[PDB]
Amino acid sequence: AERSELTIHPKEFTTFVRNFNPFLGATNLHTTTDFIYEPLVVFNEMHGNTPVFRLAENFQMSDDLMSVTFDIRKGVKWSDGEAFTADDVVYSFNLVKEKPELDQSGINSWVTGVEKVNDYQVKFRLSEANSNVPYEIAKVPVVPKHVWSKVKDPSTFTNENPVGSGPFTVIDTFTPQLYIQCENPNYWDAANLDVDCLRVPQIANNDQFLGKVVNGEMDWTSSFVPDIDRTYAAASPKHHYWYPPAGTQAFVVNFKNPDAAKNEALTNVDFRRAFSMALDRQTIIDIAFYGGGTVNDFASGLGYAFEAWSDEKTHDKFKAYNSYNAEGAKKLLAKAGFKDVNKDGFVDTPSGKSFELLIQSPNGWTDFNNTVQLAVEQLAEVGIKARARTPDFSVYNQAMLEGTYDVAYTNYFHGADPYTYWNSAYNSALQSGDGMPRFAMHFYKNEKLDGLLNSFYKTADKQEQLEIAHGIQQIIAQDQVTIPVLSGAYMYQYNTTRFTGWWNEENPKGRPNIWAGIPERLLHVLDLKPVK
Ligand SMILES: CC(=O)N[C@@H]1[C@@H](O)[C@H](O[C@@H]2O[C@H](CO)[C@@H](O)[C@H](O)[C@H]2NC(C)=O)[C@@H](CO)O[C@H]1O
Ligand code: NI
Repeated sequence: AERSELTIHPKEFTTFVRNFNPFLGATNLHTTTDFIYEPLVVFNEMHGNTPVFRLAENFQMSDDLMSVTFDIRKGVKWSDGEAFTADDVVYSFNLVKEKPELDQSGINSWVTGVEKVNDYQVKFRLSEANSNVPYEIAKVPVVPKHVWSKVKDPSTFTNENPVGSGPFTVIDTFTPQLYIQCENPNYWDAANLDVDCLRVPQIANNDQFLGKVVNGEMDWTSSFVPDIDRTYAAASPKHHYWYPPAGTQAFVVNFKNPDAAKNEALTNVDFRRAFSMALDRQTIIDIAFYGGGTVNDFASGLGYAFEAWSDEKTHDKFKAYNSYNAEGAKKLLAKAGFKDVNKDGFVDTPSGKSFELLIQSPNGWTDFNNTVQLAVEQLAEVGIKARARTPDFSVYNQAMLEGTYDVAYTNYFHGADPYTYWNSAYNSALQSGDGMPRFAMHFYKNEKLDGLLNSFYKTADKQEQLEIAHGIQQIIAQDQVTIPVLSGAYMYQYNTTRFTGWWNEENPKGRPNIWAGIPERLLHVLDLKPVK
């Protein structure tokens, strides 16, 4: 026919609401970052953070590592025809500093100010030395000053008719069950783009998705698929996948729970170690993930992808509390004083109050929902009372930000080194702020761990970063802050019916996933060519 439509699935929803504000990650559509608002630079995390220069053509840190200058590409246009300039970068950083609810990554902890040098150069000043700061700066969306500076309230603006810098800005069709986002008519990198539109169908959960993917309806996806070789891969020789190793998954407990009895259990080190010993991590991997994961027996969560970074003395000291041992969990509850005093057959708190733990995972994430149900059975076998909850993602996330939940099962982002995990999962600076994600929302606050995390990139010296890692690894392991379970996979399925050029095990160019927060998806769509 006359245009290519590439069918993708970045996020499950029951109905689409029209919201393309790139600062509102808890309520927007997940083709806004990258595809509407292109970054300054994309770093290829699977390949050493090798840079790909996009809206900026270069950057340079100062000698003292307290500032950085970015060079803006000349001849780039916004989708309405206006020039992209340093003014747009200065405006967007000043907006996130002034309305801190729009900071989704912690940038206001690192950047104190932003100066225009001229129309094509911007200078950033820092609170503290950070050789990794260009990677942090590239997370922040840059929007057009000429539109956003006239909006009454950017933190409530739904941006229904977006003006963007990236490959797909035109809202061709919008309905609550399907939308189609087509090529920016002034795209600066039009010569490299061979896809006309993204086609985004509404899919609520993994059972609805399995029906569509088995029937060949999808092109680019990253959902959990049960029994994948016998269901999806067996339906057609056009159906393919590639699952490179991803990050940690853990049970996270709330140290500020407002119920006195639950707070007494969750904040007790012995209780978190007994919870951890009750679990059988390899059975969770075999049943809930059909084998698609690796045990994580690091109290610190570090994981076997980063075994070369481990202090093995620390790993070996706490490994027994992160291995299956049901008898040991019963003995530890008894020594610590979690005794059944009300005769209901479950342990009560040291003060003698009865409690039950409510363990949440998101609606429709069936691999995580099954993991929690297996853990609730394992926990009952040592006398710990728990039950599963499966809230909608927006309610799951809000309950973490507000400190209203008991325990949550979650994964984390995965980087080129351990900092992406440790900093997002533990820095107390990421516990306050209405735009922050859920990952640090346990409310365990330790200023000495924060000092070590903040020191990791004060130089670029990797031998010193390995010693700083050993300190971080020891503090988290000795306090058993969360209960790590396994290291997961970057789930990804591609179809060769309508497009070619896909990344895969023989073409392993970068993280291949379609989710928001994987900025390499802009690089991967620039490699795709229609066959129909
Ligand atoms: C670190 C992180 O938050 N990753 C999120 C992805 O896990 C999530 O994808 C969903 O993962 C569930 C757990 O493995 C799968 O059951 C589910 O099929 C999958 N959903 C899709 C649409 O791929 C994505 C999307 O919710 O958000 C990432 O941020
Ligand atoms: Ni450890």
